[PDB]
Amino acid sequence: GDDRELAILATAENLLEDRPLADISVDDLAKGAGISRPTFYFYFPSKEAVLLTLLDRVVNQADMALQTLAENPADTDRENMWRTGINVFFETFGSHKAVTRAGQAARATSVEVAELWSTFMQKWIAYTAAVIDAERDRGAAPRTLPAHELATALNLMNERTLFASFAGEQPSVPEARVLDTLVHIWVTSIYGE
Amino acid sequence: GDDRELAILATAENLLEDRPLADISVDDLAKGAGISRPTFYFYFPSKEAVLLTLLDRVVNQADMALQTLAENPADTDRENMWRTGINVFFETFGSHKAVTRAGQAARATSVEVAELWSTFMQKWIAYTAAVIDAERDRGAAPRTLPAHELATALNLMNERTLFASFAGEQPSVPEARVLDTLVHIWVTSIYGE
Ligand SMILES: O=C(NCC1CCN(c2ccccn2)CC1)N1CCCC1
Ligand SMILES: O=C(NCC1CCN(c2ccccn2)CC1)N1CCCC1
Ligand SMILES: O=C(NCC1CCN(c2ccccn2)CC1)N1CCCC1
Ligand SMILES: O=C(NCC1CCN(c2ccccn2)CC1)N1CCCC1
Repeated sequence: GDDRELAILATAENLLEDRPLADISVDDLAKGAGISRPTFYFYFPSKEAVLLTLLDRVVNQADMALQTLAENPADTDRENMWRTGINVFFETFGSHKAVTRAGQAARATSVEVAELWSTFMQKWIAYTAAVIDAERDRGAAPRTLPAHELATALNLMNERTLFASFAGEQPSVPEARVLDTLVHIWVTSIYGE
Repeated sequence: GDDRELAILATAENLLEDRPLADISVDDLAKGAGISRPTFYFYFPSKEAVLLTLLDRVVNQADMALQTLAENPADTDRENMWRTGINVFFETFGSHKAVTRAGQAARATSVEVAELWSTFMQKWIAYTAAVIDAERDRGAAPRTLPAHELATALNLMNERTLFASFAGEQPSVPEARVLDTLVHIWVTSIYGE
């Protein structure tokens, strides 16, 4: 029961490694999960709902990890504290590249996918802007741009740059260099006069 | 002749203001240009080729503007020199928002669209990295990250952040604030130790 659901999600994630959602049928997902077509419909209304569930699981994983770090500050310097947050994405989405690719292709057409990602980005941009505000109040950062506008651009940069790196787009920063590249831009733009 | 072609392109750009390419038919484009369906096919093979032509015109406009500025340096400070380049996009794509929205939705599915944009981004990232290298050789900037990796992330940031601002995505930096936000991040990350 919870078994068949997990097998349907595992099948979709496996299949999305080789082709887009448009080339996967409900019959392919059911066949991979060892169930019939109408049994599939008991668990999901459509192959699009399977993708949404996979995206919801990955986004909550990242969010829970970031909550853990926000509750458990590392005894390290400021550059390494920003690095630890960025690395959540690097590690969580970078462990589910096919799902990430499929979430981005769906965003153009799917209101549900676009809304799910927006809700989460609003949260992480708010947390970012709150940290920057805290750092300015402590005298560690200068009051330059509005913190919430700076946080919005830096989080958008990381969304698009990690995507390109994970995809091997041309142009992209190589995946083994992208964390240091992003952390440089965050620390200079937040602490730089 | 050149007339009917320009009317077909003007029709598509007008229609794309109200709906996506998927909801526009060849018959809608021909009807708007005052021609029949088979006459349309004399000028374009498909509605997708009309979109590609509109994107090619906008991308070349921006590229020609950037070439003009690269040949004609402004007597101003360094922050304003980066601002003038960024503002090419702000102004050129921001004057053709519907075409820009449609180019981005097509990118997921269209190899031609994705390749056209890549060629141009490779050029502008190379120019950026060349400027940063020049500035380091003159002692104006510190040698921190590899210039070509820094240039790649900053140009990707501007692609995604200008897109969001032009679209009124939630989250996005407001269009009246996005140039100052981007120029801050470029100047601190390029000149900041
Ligand atoms: O890399 C990020 N965001 C990084 C920020 C960094 C600051 N944040 C932290 C930092 C340390 C701990 C918890 N959150 C929120 C996430 N993104 C957001 C969209 C996809 C890529
Ligand atoms: O491209 C993104 N983020 C945006 C897309 C948006 C569509 N996707 C969604 C949407 C809602 C929930 C989870 N993923 C995949 C991620 N990233 C995050 C880190 C790696 C590159
Ligand atoms: O805003 C930029 N890029 C800005 C750079 C800035 C440096 N460049 C300049 C600067 C002054 C003159 C000519 N080119 C190339 C463009 N992008 C590239 C993708 C879409 C948005
Ligand atoms: O989103 C983009 N750039 C990427 C898209 C890629 C798809 N589009 C193309 C593709 C090839 C040529 C021109 N436009 C629209 C622009 N921008 C540029 C400045 C404003 C926001």
